Amino acid sequence: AIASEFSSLPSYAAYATAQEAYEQAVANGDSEVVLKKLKKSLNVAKSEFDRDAAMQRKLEKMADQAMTQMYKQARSEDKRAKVTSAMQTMLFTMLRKLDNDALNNIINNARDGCVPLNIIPLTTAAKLMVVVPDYGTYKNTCDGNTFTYASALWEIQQVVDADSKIVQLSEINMDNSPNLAWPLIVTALRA
Amino acid sequence: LKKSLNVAKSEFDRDAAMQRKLEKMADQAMTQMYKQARSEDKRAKVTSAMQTMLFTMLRKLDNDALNNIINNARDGCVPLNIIPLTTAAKLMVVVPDYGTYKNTCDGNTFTYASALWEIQQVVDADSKIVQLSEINMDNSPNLAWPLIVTALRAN
Amino acid sequence: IASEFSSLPSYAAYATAQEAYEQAVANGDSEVVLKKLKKSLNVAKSEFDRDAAMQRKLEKMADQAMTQMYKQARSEDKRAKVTSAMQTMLFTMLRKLDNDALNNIINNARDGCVPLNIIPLTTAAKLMVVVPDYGTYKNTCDGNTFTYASALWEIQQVVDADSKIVQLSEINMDNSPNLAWPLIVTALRAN
Amino acid sequence: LKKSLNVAKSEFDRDAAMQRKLEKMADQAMTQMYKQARSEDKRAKVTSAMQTMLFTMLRKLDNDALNNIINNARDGCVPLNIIPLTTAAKLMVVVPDYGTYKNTCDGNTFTYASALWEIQQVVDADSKIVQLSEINMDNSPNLAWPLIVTALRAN
Amino acid sequence: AIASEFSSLPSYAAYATAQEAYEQAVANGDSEVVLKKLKKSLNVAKSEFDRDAAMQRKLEKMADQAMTQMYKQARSEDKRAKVTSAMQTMLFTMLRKLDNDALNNIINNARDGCVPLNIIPLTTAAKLMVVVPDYGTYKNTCDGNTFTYASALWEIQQVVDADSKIVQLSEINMDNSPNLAWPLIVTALRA
Amino acid sequence: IASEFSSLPSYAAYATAQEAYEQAVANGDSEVVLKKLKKSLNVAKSEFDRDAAMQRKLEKMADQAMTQMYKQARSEDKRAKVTSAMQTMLFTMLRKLDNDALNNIINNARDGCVPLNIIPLTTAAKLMVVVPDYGTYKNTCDGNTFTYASALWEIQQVVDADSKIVQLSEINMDNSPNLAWPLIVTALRAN
Amino acid sequence: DRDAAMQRKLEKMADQAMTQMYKQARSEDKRAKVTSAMQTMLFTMLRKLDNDALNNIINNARDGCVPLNIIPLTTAAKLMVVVPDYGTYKNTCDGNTFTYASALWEIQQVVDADSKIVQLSEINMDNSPNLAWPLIVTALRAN
Amino acid sequence: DRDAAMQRKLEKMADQAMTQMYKQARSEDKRAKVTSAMQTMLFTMLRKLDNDALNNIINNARDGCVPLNIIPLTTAAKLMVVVPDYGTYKNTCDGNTFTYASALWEIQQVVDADSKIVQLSEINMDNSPNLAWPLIVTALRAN
Amino acid sequence: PLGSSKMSDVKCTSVVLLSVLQQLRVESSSKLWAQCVQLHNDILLAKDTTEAFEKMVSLLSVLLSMQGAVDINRLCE
Amino acid sequence: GPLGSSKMSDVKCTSVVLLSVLQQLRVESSSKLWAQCVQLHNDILLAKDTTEAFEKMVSLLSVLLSMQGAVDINRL
Amino acid sequence: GPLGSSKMSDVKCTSVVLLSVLQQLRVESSSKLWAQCVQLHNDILLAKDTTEAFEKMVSLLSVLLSMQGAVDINRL
Amino acid sequence: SSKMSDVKCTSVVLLSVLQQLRVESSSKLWAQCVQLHNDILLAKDTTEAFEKMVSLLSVLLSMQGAVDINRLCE
Amino acid sequence: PLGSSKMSDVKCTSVVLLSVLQQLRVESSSKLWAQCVQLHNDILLAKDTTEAFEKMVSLLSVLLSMQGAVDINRLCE
Amino acid sequence: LGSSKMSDVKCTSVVLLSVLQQLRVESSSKLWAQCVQLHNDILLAKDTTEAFEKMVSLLSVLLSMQGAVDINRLCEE
Amino acid sequence: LGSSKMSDVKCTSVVLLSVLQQLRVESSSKLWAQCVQLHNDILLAKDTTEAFEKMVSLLSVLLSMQGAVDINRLCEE
Amino acid sequence: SSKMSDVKCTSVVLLSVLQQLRVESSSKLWAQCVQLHNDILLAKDTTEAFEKMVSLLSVLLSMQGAVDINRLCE
Repeated sequence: AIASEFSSLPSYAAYATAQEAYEQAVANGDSEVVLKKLKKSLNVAKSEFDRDAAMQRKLEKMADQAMTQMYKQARSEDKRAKVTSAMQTMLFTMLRKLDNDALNNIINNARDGCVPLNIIPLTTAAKLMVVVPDYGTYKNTCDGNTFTYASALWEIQQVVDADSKIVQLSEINMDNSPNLAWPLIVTALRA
Repeated sequence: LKKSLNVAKSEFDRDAAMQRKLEKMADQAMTQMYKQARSEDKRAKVTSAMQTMLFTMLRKLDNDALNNIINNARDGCVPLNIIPLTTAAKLMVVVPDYGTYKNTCDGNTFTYASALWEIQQVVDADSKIVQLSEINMDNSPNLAWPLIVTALRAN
Repeated sequence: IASEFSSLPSYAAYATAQEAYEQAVANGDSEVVLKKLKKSLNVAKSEFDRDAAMQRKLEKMADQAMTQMYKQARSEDKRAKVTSAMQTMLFTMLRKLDNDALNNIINNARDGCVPLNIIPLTTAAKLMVVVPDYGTYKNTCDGNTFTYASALWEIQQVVDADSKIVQLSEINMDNSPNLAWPLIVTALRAN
Repeated sequence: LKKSLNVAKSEFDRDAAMQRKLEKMADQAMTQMYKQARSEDKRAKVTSAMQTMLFTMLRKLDNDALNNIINNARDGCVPLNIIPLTTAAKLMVVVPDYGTYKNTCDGNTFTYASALWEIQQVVDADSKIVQLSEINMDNSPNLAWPLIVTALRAN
Repeated sequence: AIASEFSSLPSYAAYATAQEAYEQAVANGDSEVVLKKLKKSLNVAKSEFDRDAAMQRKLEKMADQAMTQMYKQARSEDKRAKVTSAMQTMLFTMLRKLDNDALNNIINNARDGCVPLNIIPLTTAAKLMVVVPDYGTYKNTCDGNTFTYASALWEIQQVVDADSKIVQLSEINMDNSPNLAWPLIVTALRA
Repeated sequence: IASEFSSLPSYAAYATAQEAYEQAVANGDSEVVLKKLKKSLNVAKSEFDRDAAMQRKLEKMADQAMTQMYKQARSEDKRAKVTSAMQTMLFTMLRKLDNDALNNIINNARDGCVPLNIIPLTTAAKLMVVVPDYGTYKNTCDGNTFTYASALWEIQQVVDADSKIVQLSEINMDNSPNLAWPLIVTALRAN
Repeated sequence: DRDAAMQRKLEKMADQAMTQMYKQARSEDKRAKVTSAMQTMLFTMLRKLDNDALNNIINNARDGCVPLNIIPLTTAAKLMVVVPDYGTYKNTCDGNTFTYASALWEIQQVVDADSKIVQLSEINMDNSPNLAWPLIVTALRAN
Repeated sequence: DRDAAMQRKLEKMADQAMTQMYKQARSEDKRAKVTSAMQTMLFTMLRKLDNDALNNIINNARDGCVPLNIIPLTTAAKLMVVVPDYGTYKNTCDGNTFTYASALWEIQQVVDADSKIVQLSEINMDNSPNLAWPLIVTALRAN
Repeated sequence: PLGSSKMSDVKCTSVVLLSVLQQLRVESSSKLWAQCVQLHNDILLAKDTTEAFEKMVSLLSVLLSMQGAVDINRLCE
Repeated sequence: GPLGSSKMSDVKCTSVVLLSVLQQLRVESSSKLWAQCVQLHNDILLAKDTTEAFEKMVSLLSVLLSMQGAVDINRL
Repeated sequence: GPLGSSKMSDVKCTSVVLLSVLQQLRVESSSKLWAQCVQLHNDILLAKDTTEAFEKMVSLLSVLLSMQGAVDINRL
Repeated sequence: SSKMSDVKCTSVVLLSVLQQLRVESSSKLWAQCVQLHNDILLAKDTTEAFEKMVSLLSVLLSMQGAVDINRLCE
Repeated sequence: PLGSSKMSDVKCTSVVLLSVLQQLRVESSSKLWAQCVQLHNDILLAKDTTEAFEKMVSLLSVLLSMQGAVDINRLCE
Repeated sequence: LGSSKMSDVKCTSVVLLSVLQQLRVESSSKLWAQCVQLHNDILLAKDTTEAFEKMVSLLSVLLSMQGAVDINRLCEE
Repeated sequence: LGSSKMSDVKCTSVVLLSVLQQLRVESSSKLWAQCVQLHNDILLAKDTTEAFEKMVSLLSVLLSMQGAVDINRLCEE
Repeated sequence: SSKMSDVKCTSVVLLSVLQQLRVESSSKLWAQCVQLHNDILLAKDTTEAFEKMVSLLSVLLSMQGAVDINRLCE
């Protein structure tokens, strides 16, 4: 009954079957011959079952150790996350003190979700790409076909939606904005 | 407690570290060289239970397209590539006998998965092209079945 | 002139050679020296341009890597949405099963009380659980007893967030803030 | 030739590159999504044939030591670690019943694999030490069988 | 009969069994009902068998391609071996022309199978090890407890046999040599 | 003095500092300069010694790697002996089977005539074999026919060691040396 | 027309041509100037920190007295250092106590350049010239 | 006694102490002197080979005329090179033929520094100053 | 929150379906396995019940190809 | 369609979805744990008693719940 | 002891030794080829006819023989 | 300088942060970040430094998932 | 060239034995598998028939431990 | 005036790790892990004393590597 | 007098490969494989003409990498 | 020099041969070979070069399997 927690073990069935055959043989008044034969079979089935039970405990122990290792790895990650947070706080506190307009501009823009996709270039007419999460942020930097960003002006070369389908600069008004699939990915060249 | 139920029978302090030690060692002795293979008998029962669960669910859904490809599969008509959903997409099927062919093909149109398909080519067991005019009741015994039908999804 | 290229060692040679040429053309030197300097300038320009190509090559690969990172992040968002759909399905089904044991651990998990090892089903079996706060500790523990998964567990030890033993007598409302949470409780299945 | 036996039926030049093409494509269509799992039924027959071959060979060798550990294995008495060949080396064995214990143990000496071993310890199914005096016919029904016997190879 | 080359295929048995049942049904004058049922079963068994045959051809094709790849890898290795031979010939032709006594000494000694085990040291009393394949080579360099090698003299610190068992310098005479397990590994210190 | 240490950059400083000291002690300078130079010497000696330890560390690891290579080679020798024992067993058993097909390919293999793909058993099946010399080619080929594995094969093409087609008419005793051996013969099983 | 899908393609092939075999390996090592720049930056910052402990180990290191293992923080923790000469020894060792990084350490063992134990009593102004310098001192953190 | 199993052990620990944190990283780059030594050796050897082809490409390279891809050996094989100025152009190009590495090449295409096709006719002494140098020349090996 | 009763059933069925495919060791074919995961993922994110069923047709077709008449036949019991 | 031991049917189907969520969370990266997960799942699919099924399910679910954070049982 | 279809018995045992020599030669490093080798070996162990056994053995042996050099059939 | 030394230090912390975010797992991009950082350290012109800083910082900003600024500027 | 008739039989038996162990997926346990290979290798290089049999006892014991009474029993038929 | 020395310590530890990294320290996994650990403890220190103690440990690694000679040139602004 | 120029060519190709390796050429797998292949063909050349042709190809790789400026300093003994 | 330049060239071929024999597959040892080779190239003393050459060459000689000399000296 309690040994039925190993009911899943394959050697369990054989063991249970051997016990039953014996019990039934005794109940039927079978001879010593058969009785010892069935009992021999039962003892062996029992020993094999016991060895399986040990393997099961071992598979469980190992799983448990794996879970424990995961917990430590998780606690470790959390610690790393705190370190990362500390470094970024330190990094932005320093950027703030540097008080450079261009850097501040991309940071403030990033604050509103306006971030670059490729590395900001310094080449004349170089290729820049940025994602604009909503019409609010879009209007703060887009004035016609000219994009203002990083203390510089760019010329929109193309505007694409969230499905990758092109989008005209005309179909981007306060009123139509709801009909577009955001965010929008703007491509532009340095002036 | 229950720190007794297990660690009861006669007692003291490290008269327990001893017992946990033996158990640990007895389990190690038993597990050192034990069966590593998997019980094929059980794996078979698991597969069966999962498939039974799956088909019971599919039946419950009672969707015409799924039912159609299931029944055709029961007749030996099975897909060789993933059934496509876009227009003009290619589909290849095995047709085991004439009974199944006539039940699914009419001219150069193949009816399958609640959709219509245009037959582009038919090849027999020998990989040779078979003309649609060759596939009919009277001439079927002369064909090298099974057949592989290739069709494009209709609009 | 051609800025943001100065970082190239090849840029220096080019500039130098360009000046020497103009300077010699200024002082009106003979065609002999002029021809020599011109050739020097042509080769420098030549090498500068190869460098320019190599630099732009470097930049592109970097951008290609960023776009790939963008794609992978998009994939993860999608993955997350899928995982989320499955969780919702999983938890909806768990609620319909309406089992006290399952419901108990799910509710404890909501409060941060979670298992560190696989919950055992046999007696005296060892279980370890994380208890985030005193409130949660009070709602599951009572004296030397821990109630979880519709079962009784006998506390064998408690350790603070620093892996240091904590005596039961120390875990009470008034002496809560003085402990290093979370606590890990080890217990053995009763009954 | 035999370049006909296969590439015969009606003929020309590239009227062959065509046939080899179809065959290649028909085989690809058939193999694209085909069963990847292994046939458990056959794997079982292979194992059986290899073991039958092995035991037939072991029988033919007719070596006393091998025969002894084989017969003891048939009685449920099996080794838990590799049988050692050097003096005082440790060996652990499972003894399923008294009949097997008395057939292999006499006092504190264990007879196995054409060798003698000194019993150092005996633990029962509960991992508890059993005194050799506890192991006898009359008291056997009270022991928690099976037993794990640990012994050191004699000189 | 020729289709019995696929006799190993699992679906082969089913196919053969289906054909037999049908044949027997026809031979026994069974009805149309059963006859069509058995024939349906046969056609399906046939189609599945045919698909298996295709998988078998594919597994064979792949094995063949693997064999072919191995042949090329072997031919490639052979080519590499020739290149190595060319370089060594070139290397020793150059060492010969360098005509330095120390180098020549270790080369000539290597020619007789007397080669170092660790890097020849230049440190005073540094540790050197060499293998001596036979008494012939041994006598050409060992004079008492002093080893001559690389235009330098060393002092034997230990002599070991092919089984790792120590060996005395006394038990190494022309007559006893046959009783020792060669090669011998000599350890010595620079004088 | 301390030779074979000069290759250490730290050796230079040491030597210099050692000389400056002696030179100043010679010219009989004041304790002030002497003390200064002495200290310089002590630090240099100090650093030189750390380097010396690092160098000896490098040398040891190298020696440890060579001894490991020695061990691995010994292992391979042992492995080879085992492989050899199995081959002998394998070939002895193959001889007792006394099968013409098996015997034929083993004998052809002895002469260098070996298969590039798995020998097929069906008709028109493709086989490829390496034929090292004309002698071997003459003993297996006859016209457009190839006799191998107790079977007839119809030659479909022949290519030289350079992967270039070779017409059958070119393969004869007198025009042998003019061909790029070995030859790869492709054939289809007859009958 | 796609007169752009043609030029953009040329600029691509040309670039690939110039780039396929170009030496993209460092040269005249600026990597050395980078290391110089960073160390300068580091030492400037350490100087501004004005910490006794940091100043002590930096100053000691300049005298050839360097740690051989990470400086420990817990009591009884093992520390090993190189003492290049008697000048440094008398300047940091008083009896059985070693003074380093604003901490006191209980000397436990001292070894010769010949890697041989040296007793503290033989390390004095009269006998130092007989010792095999530099010395490796091992001590345990006090307090 | 094993008074050797004690000293040999000390010399080991001491060594490990000195070595566990020692900077085993290159410095003052001698790796640059190694590269110098090898290149000197290489050019000395090339000089002694006295081969026309080798001398030609080396000499051309010194004039800024370098190959952009491995120089091909089979007929009709593609070669690309940089021609930095008109001086180099007139010195190696005659009509539609390019002379390089003791070989003749049939010019196939020429591109500007702006990556634009240039017709052979416009590359002359009067019009060269108008071209965007350097040029990338592509030619196929003749013979 | 997955949608209607029919939609919940479809999504859940696709999960069991993918598990059966895995249980049949289809993971081996990395190309095919990727297409299965994608189909399975599109069903779970589906909003319309018609897109789900179409994708389920494509996904189920993989299982039917591998199982074969004999198995799915004695399985429909 | 048909019933089929409703509750037992629900438990077994829920186990299949649980193992999938686990796989989805990459538990497969830990082979020892993943093997135990597969065992629990398999024993649930073959369970004969509804009680045995639920006990195993308790063990299997605790693995998912232990992955504190990557689940967030609250926002659900 | 007993006979047991002598020749068929010899062929099957020889196939086991052949597969081992193959493994010994690291053919296992080529999964596609090794799988085919295992198939041939298995089909020989289950062969019903002595003729079928020998044909398969011809295929299986040719894999070993193809490894020209690493075998050296002559010195044996 | 002073403005120059503060920008150089900041680039060091910035590169570290990029490393902390495991950007080194992408050789292509990491190479560019290092070159950018090295040029900033070897800049004598305060304008050259800041122009590069803008490019380096944008790599960090593009990683939206790991750079929620308004949460850090708070 | 392997030795006497008895020695040939032993060596060949050890080869089949190792194959059975592999067939039982014992390779998993890399520690144990290494010991099997070593035993198997020592039998094949053995010169004396007594060293072979002793090693065969150690090697065969691995198989008997994994198979168990039930299997090797209905196998001795 | 507490103009936050803590901040300077943390910022400097970051620069120090990079110098160590610049000095190829990483080629010593055990030592590098230790450095990372020291650097992380500093960045998370709550008490200025702890940050400096840890900083002492991390700086000792650099001083050990540089060696008396090099350290000396640096000090020379 | 044929004092074997062939030998000089082969020896020089070896030195050339090493210089390429010294110049970090390896960081370009495709190009490096090509160089190894050129170097191997040279070492196995039977005709002096072929060795020089191949040498031309391999040397072109170095000249391309060095660039006009550096090549020039070298030529200056 | 002349004797000096011939020994240096030889070390280059020797290191190459070591590479050809795949010695680079053992970092420890390969490192030592490279240092030995570099010192030989940076030697001004003909005696320093040869002493190192002896050490470098011995690495090659220890590889008996890949260095059957009397077969090459033939």
